[PDB]
Amino acid sequence: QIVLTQSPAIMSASPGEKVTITCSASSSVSNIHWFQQKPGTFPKLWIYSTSTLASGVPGRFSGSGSGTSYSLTISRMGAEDAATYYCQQRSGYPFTFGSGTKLEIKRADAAPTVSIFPPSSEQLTSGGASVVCFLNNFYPKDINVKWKIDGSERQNGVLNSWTDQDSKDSTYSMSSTLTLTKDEYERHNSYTCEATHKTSTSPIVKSFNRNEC
Amino acid sequence: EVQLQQSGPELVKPGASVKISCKTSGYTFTKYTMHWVKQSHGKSLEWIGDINPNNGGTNYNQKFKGTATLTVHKSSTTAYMELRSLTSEDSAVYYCTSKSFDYWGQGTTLTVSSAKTTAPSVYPLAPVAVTLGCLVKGYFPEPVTLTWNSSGVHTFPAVLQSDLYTLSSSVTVTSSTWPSQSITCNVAHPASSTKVDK
Repeated sequence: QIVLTQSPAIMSASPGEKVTITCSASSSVSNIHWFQQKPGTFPKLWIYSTSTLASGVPGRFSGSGSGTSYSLTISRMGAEDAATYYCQQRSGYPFTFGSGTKLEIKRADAAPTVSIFPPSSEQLTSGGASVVCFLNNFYPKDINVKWKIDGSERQNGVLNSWTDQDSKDSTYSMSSTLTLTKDEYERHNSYTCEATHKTSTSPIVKSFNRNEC
Repeated sequence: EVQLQQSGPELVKPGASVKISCKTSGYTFTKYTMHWVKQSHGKSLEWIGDINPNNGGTNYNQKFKGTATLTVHKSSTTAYMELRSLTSEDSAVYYCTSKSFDYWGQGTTLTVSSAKTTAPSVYPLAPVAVTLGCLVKGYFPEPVTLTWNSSGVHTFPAVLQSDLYTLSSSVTVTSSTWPSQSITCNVAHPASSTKVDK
């Protein structure tokens, strides 16, 4: 099997930048094909036969390379251009794909917009209690969120989940959900979730008290 | 419009068999070879094999032979792929491709597991601009739809815990609208459940 290793695996480029993602084949191939897949969509033939641009593709995209090493190059990164680009070889059997190169847009470091919520009565009456925490619109994705219950860190029961970079402002949003029993809930008062992000010297704190805030 | 409409998402026992559909349109069905691609966890696209329509000529990846069985229906212009002896390792997204990988199918998401389907419990998230939220807790098959009435919406990807998925959604609206105007969150499926909230 002709392995196809892509390099780099993931990258952040600012708009208007020149990107060159490569593709190395383990054994020589004739052509290489490139695919573009955006999160939640199927792949799209981007450039085939190494140099040919498919219909729709912008002229800033170009394919080059020969025998063992090929490459895609974007003359100027566009917002639209963020995606994962796979290299494919059909010159041998079976057909193989590249590891993928994830493209992300580099932008201005932002701080998150934290919001805290207490268990809904519906949930509370159900027997469980989850305190949710939304950390909206930040860049970089690197962010640390800690749950503190009466000044005590809870590790187990926390459910984190980042979104894929926002198409409009190019930022990520987080969501941490600490889940405990109704019993554990009604015993502790100060619930705090703090984001130790890269824009914060001091962690962004959001806190609430179980009975009156 | 050339379109390859594949069948919907499916959940199957580790041992069960499944047959994915791919009914094509807008192009000479028989002029091109139908391909099937496997999309594992993340970024792992694998060529399972192909078949030549009308002529039924197959060509398989050595790895998928035995489990895979590509067949076709020249009349209904529908390709098929049967996957038998499924395991958790066979859970992924499945595409069919044509005109030399130019036309791709929408994809069929398959989950192989003994875990029982489960209707979710949706919870309204009010405070204590106005930021609000909706939490849908505990459903098993991964597909779920969250909308708000009908845009500061932020739906977060589902995360699986103890054979149950959990998804949240935040929407940021202005103070001069809420509560005078209701903000409801609509949730759909998991166990044929459809729920509206606040």
